[PDB]
Amino acid sequence: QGRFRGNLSGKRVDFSGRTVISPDPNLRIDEVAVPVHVAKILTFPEKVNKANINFLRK
Amino acid sequence: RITTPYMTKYERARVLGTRALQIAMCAPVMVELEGETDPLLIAMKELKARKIPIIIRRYLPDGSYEDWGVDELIIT
Amino acid sequence: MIIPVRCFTCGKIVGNKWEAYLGLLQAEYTEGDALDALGLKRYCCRRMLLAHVDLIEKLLNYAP
Amino acid sequence: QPSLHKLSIMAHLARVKPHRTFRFNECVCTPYNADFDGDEMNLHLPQTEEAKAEALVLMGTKANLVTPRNGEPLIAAIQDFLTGAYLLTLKDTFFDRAKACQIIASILVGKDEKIKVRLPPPTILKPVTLWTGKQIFSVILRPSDDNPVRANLRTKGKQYCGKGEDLCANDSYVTIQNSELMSGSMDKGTLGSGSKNNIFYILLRDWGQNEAADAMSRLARLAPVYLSNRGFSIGIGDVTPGQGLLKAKYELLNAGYKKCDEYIEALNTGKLQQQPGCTAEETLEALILKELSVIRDHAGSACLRELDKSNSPLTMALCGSKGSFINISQMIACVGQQAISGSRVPDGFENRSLPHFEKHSKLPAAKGFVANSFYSGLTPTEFFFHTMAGREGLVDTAVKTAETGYMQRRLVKSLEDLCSQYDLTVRSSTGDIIQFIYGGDGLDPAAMEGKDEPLEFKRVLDN
Amino acid sequence: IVQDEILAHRLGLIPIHADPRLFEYRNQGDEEGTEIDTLQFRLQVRCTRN
Amino acid sequence: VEEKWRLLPAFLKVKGLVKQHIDSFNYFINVEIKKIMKANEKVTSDADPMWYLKYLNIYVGLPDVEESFNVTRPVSPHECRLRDMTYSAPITNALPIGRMPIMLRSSNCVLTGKTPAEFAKLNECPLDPGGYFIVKGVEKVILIQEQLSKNRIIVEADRKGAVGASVTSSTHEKKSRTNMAVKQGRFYLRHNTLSEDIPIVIIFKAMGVESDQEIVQMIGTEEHVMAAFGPSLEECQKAQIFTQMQALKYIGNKVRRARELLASTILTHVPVKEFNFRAKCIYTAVMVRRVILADRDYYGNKRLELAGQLLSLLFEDLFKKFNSEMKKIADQVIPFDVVKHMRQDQITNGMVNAISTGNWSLKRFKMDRQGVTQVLSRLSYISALGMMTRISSQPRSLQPSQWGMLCPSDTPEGEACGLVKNLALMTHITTDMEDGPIVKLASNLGVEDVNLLCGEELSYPNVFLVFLNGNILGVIRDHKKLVNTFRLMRRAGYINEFVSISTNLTDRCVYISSDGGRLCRPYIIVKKQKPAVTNKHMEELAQGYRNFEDFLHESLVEYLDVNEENDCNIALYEHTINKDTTHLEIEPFTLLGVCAGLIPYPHHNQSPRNTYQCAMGKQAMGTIGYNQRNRIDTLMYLLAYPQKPMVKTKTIELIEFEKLPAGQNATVAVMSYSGYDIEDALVLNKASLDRGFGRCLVYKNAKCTLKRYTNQTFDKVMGPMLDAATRKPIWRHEILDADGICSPGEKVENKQVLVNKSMPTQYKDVPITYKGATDSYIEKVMISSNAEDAFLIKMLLRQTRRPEIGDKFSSRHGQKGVCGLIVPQEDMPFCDSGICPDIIMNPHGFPSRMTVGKLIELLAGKAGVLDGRFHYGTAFGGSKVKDVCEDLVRHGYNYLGKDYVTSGITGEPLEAYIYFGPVYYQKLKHMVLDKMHARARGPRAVLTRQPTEGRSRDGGLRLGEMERDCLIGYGASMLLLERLMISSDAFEVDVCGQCGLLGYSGWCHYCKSSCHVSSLRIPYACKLLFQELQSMNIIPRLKLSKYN
Amino acid sequence: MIYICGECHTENEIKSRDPIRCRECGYRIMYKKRTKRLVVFDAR
Amino acid sequence: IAQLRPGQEIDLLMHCVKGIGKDHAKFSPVATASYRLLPDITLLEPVEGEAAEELSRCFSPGVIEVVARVANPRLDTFSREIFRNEKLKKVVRLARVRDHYIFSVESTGVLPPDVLVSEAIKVLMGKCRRFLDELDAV
Amino acid sequence: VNHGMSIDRRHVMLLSDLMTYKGEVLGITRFGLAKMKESVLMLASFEKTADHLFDAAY
RNA sequence: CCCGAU
Ligand SMILES: [Mg+2]
Ligand SMILES: [Zn+2]
Ligand SMILES: [Zn+2]
Ligand SMILES: [Zn+2]
Repeated sequence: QGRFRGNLSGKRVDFSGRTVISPDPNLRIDEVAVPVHVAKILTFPEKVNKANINFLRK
Repeated sequence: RITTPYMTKYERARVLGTRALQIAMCAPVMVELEGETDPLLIAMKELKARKIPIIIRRYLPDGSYEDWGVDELIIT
Repeated sequence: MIIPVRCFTCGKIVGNKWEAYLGLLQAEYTEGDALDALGLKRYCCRRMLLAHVDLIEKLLNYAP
Repeated sequence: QPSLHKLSIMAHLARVKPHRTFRFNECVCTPYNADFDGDEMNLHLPQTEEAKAEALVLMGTKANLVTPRNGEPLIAAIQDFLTGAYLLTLKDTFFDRAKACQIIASILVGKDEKIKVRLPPPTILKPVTLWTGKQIFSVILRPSDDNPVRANLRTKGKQYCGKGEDLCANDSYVTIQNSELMSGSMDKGTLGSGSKNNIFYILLRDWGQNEAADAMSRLARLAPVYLSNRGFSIGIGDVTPGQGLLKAKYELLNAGYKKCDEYIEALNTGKLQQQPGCTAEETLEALILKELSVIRDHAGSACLRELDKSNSPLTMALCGSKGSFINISQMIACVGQQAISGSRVPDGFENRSLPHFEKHSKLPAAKGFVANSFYSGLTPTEFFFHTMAGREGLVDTAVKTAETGYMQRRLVKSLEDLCSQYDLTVRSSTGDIIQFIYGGDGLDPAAMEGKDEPLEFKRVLDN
Repeated sequence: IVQDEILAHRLGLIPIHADPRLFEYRNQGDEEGTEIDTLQFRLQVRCTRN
Repeated sequence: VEEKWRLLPAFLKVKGLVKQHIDSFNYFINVEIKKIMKANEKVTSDADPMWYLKYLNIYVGLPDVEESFNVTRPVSPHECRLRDMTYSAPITNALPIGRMPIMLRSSNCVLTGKTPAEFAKLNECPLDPGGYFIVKGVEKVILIQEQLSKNRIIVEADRKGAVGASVTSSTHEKKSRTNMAVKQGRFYLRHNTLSEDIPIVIIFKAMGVESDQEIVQMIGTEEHVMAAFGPSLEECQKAQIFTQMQALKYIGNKVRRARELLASTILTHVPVKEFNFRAKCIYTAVMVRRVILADRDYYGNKRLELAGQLLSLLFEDLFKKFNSEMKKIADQVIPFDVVKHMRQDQITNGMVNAISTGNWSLKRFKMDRQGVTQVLSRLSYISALGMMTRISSQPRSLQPSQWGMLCPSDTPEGEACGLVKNLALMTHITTDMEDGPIVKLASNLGVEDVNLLCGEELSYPNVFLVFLNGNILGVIRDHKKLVNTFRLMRRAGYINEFVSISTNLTDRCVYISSDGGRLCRPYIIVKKQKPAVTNKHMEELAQGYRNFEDFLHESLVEYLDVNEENDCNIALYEHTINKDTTHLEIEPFTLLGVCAGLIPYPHHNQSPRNTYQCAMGKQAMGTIGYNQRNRIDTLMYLLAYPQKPMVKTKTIELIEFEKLPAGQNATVAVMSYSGYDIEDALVLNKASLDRGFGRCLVYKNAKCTLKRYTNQTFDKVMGPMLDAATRKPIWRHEILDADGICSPGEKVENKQVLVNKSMPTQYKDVPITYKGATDSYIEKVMISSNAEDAFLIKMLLRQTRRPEIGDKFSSRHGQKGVCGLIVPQEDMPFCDSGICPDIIMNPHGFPSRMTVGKLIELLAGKAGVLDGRFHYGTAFGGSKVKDVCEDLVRHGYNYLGKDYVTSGITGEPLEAYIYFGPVYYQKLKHMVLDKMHARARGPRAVLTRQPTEGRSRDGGLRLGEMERDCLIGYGASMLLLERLMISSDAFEVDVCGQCGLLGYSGWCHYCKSSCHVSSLRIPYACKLLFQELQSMNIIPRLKLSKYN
Repeated sequence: MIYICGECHTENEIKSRDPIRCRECGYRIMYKKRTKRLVVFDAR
Repeated sequence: IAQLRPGQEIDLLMHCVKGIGKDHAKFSPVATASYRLLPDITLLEPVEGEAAEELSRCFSPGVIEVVARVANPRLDTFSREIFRNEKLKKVVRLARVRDHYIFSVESTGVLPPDVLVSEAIKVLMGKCRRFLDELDAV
Repeated sequence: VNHGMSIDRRHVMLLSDLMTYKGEVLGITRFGLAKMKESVLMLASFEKTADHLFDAAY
């Protein structure tokens, strides 16, 4: 519980979720199906770099 | 000249690590890209075309170093 | 609670066969051939009457 | 969340689906040690672009197909896919161009929809023309015409014929030439996790890792489409002993009990010879166990001889999808002596295991032997001793993880700051050398082939 | 004492003798109905003692 | 020989399940409050010795409640559950003392005796166990603790044969542990008051037996190993010239931190002495006798302390605190009810606070038992009844002495894999009794002590020494006559039925136990090979012309505890009776509990698969009581259309589980389908879920109370703030209803306000809003006063959830499974008669788990519905397969149940037959709406500025230090900086170059010169480490360097 | 403001800062009357 | 629909819509609409002399005639009881005709079942004319 | 290999060679870490966080 | 702290 073993090494983390898992064989081995409601919450800061300008505008 | 001439998986990760973050800050792109908007997908197109403006500084642990261009390495 | 008005598997209308079933069990009719009198051929629509418990006459007591 | 090895965190590409569950392919569930019985697992999302590449390259599933203890592949088929592809590559199946183009065209979605899928020419032509099952499994390894994969593999299998290389009628000997399954049926040992000669390991080493992940994501799409239209199903007909078991088990339970009645009587009434381990009443029990394990394995062999083919727990045991031949003997014929920590069950009462037996009884079925199988149902004393031996499984997993969690912690809190430097030496954080080359040869255990050798030259030359 | 949705679900499973292909589908959300798409029913039961 | 099962529904009407909680409390009310007054009369003071307060009796009345001066109205227990009160009755010239809570269905509760018609007007369910107090609104059970026995000579193996008797003072003031150790071949008498391990012959000469000839005669007259007592100690006693009795009290008189004639009474207590120590010496000598002749987990040693035995540990202490403070008042105001009425606070808020916070914090008995009470789990019916028969420990492996007393398969897994047990069906914990007629028959039957020569009680075979409750009561030459005569006497009924005489022949001690707390159980007596039931008796019990207690006095059924079961030859069935049978077994399915026993065919599964269900049976989601709509509990799960199971057991009828079931029974078809059923997952169809297969009803509960303060201002519930129109806020006060409390029958979105609780500081409103994720409809809103009348208001939020992907179903055999896929009905393998399945189950759950009992439920169910019959699959019996299989043939089905299907998708028939039938699938309370969670960026904790813990507090899940090593072993360096500094604690701090220390903002206060101060980048938790290290005298003096 | 008794089920118009007792009872569990608005439900 | 006790109300309007059965199963026009291939049972060997009435009770009741003649095969539920006999299982192969099935439509009562089937064919034809007009656009 | 559980020798060739490279066999306990590592916070994040931080301030 | 999930 102290700061070493639980606040400096094992620290809680933003942009992170947790659900129950269920199978899906129709994905490739490299892909996880993420729910919509979670994917609308967890966000990735994608900076604007002349190739995702029209994509981020859209 | 004495280390391994194979690009390790830790060097491919960081070269793709920082060439993604460079190209996500409007770096000049070297591969005349074809609609890829993920900056990471551009960087693997940079690696396979072997055009990355990055030189790996390999540290032998005594303190001496040995440079290696990413053009001058054998990727997998 | 109350009788589900469909079978869960096929969906035969079975909600209208409860008091017609209880009217049969009030007579001599055995638990088996009571459901053959109501036209319940397959067993999946037969368990909707057989395995059903009727809490709704019991909850009503505690609901003034 | 109980992260036990390197493979519990793995990166994944993310496709936004329509539900609130984390759904992944079931081949990657043994690295997570994750069944779908209500298990939850966390999903972190790295923010910087440098930490996005460090997930994709280092921790991607296409990179960590192979555990770093052995070099074995951990991501491979589990359960139904194994018993799907065994039932498909079994020698008896034959598909016509009706079903053949239906099973094959299941493998055409999601990076696979743009290939001219080449059905191989059929292996029967004249009287009726129809494909064989193994010829459709070859479409998994090489669907297109311009695919560069030529997989090669020759190995033994489960229920191996013993004599004969590949020509015996048992047909448990795999030979793949140029990604065409030529003979044999796909066991667990040729498709599952833990064997260094399954195809997904062979496709990994010889042909890159994209072709191994594609051929594994092809089989996960193909093998349920065959199995859901073939209908593999278990029933109680698959557990009932035939006529031959009952007259075999009845004599084995009698002739196994006449001797144990005499071996007990040869001890106390008179003089019994002694094994060199200990005195009497200790080697008596070790000679009891020999005659009771004679019973459960001859009746376990009496069961397996009469058990007809296409039996569902037998088919799930031939390919190693779920449950060995021990479980079939326990379900059908007879479950053997229930042992508590390596012995017969100890007397919790005075000189007696349960107050139903007599005092100082060393009899079978009084110190833990169960005679009835799970089909005929255990009896109350027999059900108790099976519970007593069953709880030692449950109790020990509570206490082992209370210790190996600590032993994981002490190990990694000393061993974390070592890395093989660029001049091949392995040093501590303080610069001090632990090893001069890592492990003598400087070789990955992960990439290491079986026998702790990087090549296994017989396989490469034939490839 | 029957809950609201479970009542509203049990009103759903009751079949209705008005044949389709006299009516059309419901185009928009359109919760008001247009008497060419819908078919309204009323249920007013209030029990007392006799 | 045919019908003897009938004794079990007659035993359960008397003293079987949750009646051992009740009788134990009914003993505590009707006896134990009148045995504490006899211990605590005569309140006397020294400042005036001419008055006296003397209690005559305590009566504990009926439960009442006052809301004003003298209304004194009674209460139903389902009013205390709503108004958050505590269901309690007054304690009582004839004046009140305090109030003590009453467990339901007790002798002074309201609910006893009354018909189901009268249970309605009291708003209580008749199928409700009782045995739980209602304290402060919640309902608490006192869990049954198991302790080891009292005054027991236990011979352990610390180093070599140490024996310690943990004597418990009958005068309950203390509990001492006078163990006996062996050091380098010499015996000692280590205590916690002794400063030295003193040799035992020092004690023996201190105990009055001064000579050394007597001591060996005590220990061993037959010498063979008891001669090796000789050169151990009596030489070691004699090696220092210390033969004297008074001088050997003197060595005790030094180390005990003439004065030790008294302090040898606090050593081996319960052996009584009136300064005639002869009885004490033999008990010490027998303790030495064991060692020279030389099971901690064996259930003759485990006595159980019930809810009424455990409250008497409290109330005796709370009466004493009430008693001694009368002395503190009478010694204050003399240099008397009117200075006592404010000590009605003492018992009432003492007793209640011990049950709600589960803490007996009793310094008077030095015990600090934590977590004695637990809130009842009202998840299903049997999750309530599975709490009433529950035993908490103080080993993990199953012992065979738990045969017939405890359930072998009902246990948790995890921390408590064998430490939280469950009582079986046909058990009975005993209560205490008097020891009068036990001693009076012992001294007639033949015993003699304190006159016998030391030598007698020794290796001679005819010296079985009688022990009662741990105190020696003489020796008998013939053990058999004593064990047999007491046993005939007990059967005749002269001695109490519960007392047990057991004999250990290894050490010749017979053991008469009248302890109270012993686990007991009934058996059918077998005199010669013919049993005693005689069938005709099983027929009397049929009409009722006889009761289970008539079997006892007719000497036909005997109660046996675990200790007596060492001496018996229990036959399981009729057909296993032998030449020496002794007792027989009533009904052998009673060795299973009430959470197992629910399982059909538990004797066909692998045993670690029944144990998985005993956890999941409590987690089932079904109906709770007939008053389930009037209960406002914090989380109540209800099924829409429950169904009684098609394959019932026999324990289901005694519990009346089918009267209020849990789970439907769906026509499964075990086959592999579509590959979305791999790891225990199972495919449902989107027609049964549209037809109402297992619609949920999750009922939350939000509440508020409006207290009047000491400021004499109070809380307001002012209505909605209409803005620009009568219309309420944008959605915020939309459901308020203008009386404050929201309206019942209306939906609540996220962040919508339920009440406007406004608080005085002047009014700051504290609006009680409904968070949720999905919407919820108000069903009831209750308005009441609590005990301190402060207008409590309780909501009740409906929510129905059809079970979608993620929702865990189990299968009544521990084969649980998340519902992986929901196909449409037309894509699903219909059989010939039209029946498409509901729940396609994977067949790989079977050959590794070996749950063959599931495969028969698809047979016993399928024959069951086709005949209009409920097939009994009990434990160790029930309907066999050879008669079920020939019932499918009459209805034109396959005699194994494997029905020919044709596939739904392709239209061609399936290559193999598919097993098919109805099995009882119970939905259980792990639905993914309660567990879906994601945290983008939300609240951080106030101290360490990391994301908070919990989903109720918007989460953030701990990337633990075990997952740190996984991220180390991948070699991902820049990930770990991103994952443990960037997106957890992204802090910015300023230190200075010289004297390097944390200086705030632009300059460092130490050395004010402001020039060297250069900002760092650090996690905040590391900055909080430096700043709390520097708080103590450790100073991390950072020495920076620029980035190279 | 109209509330319904515990078991008497008589509509008792109380006001604020009033004890929650009942006409023709003394019982203090007073539920509230159902709402008056059109509540739309979905038969799915 | 529901049960009541005195003093309790149910007041509600309803709205009915035209819905496909795959949207929600309450729109399903048919209880069961399954089909099954017509069985045909061929005695390879002539059976007579009390084995015929043995084979009578083995099958479904109406299916057989008693020598043994397979009188009317359409009424056979596939119990598959022959393989329990150990003697007649070599005698008769049981089979089902592939291009001769037996439909069994039982409507809930919205439309009469002879108009359910003629509507069921009518929307399959409409499902393919919906696609054939897509190719005419392209 | 007695418990099944195959493992590369190159892992055990590293664990042994760490365990015995400073003179004597240094078992991986709390005590063996003090004789293996010089840095404090790596010892302080392990067991005995109190003594290891005060002693390295002394 | 209990409980429960894995
Ligand atoms: Mg799991
Ligand atoms: Zn149906
Ligand atoms: Zn400074
Ligand atoms: Zn009233």
